Amino acid sequence: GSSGSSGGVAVEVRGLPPAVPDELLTLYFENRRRSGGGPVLSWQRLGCGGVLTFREPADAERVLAQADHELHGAQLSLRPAPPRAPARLLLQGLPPGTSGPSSG
Repeated sequence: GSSGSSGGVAVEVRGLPPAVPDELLTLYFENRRRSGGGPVLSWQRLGCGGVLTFREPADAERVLAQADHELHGAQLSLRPAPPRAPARLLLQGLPPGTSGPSSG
């Protein structure tokens, strides 16, 4: 069960050289010809990689689909990032939700 705001679509990027600017990193992913995704919401460059966010979920997958990724002479290892969203609450319990077939 979900309710409220929650993280969007993020993909964990691994094996990315610094010699390559984020600009390209996105340009590539954004390129439907090179990859086949769409617009990127945001990008978070980390040490040897960084977590990337794909505007669309399917699009994000459209890229992951490819186990191969090249950007400025280099092998980028894309993977499905883990879950994570902002929320600091603790509501003990859950809402209802039942169902059943019908008869005549």
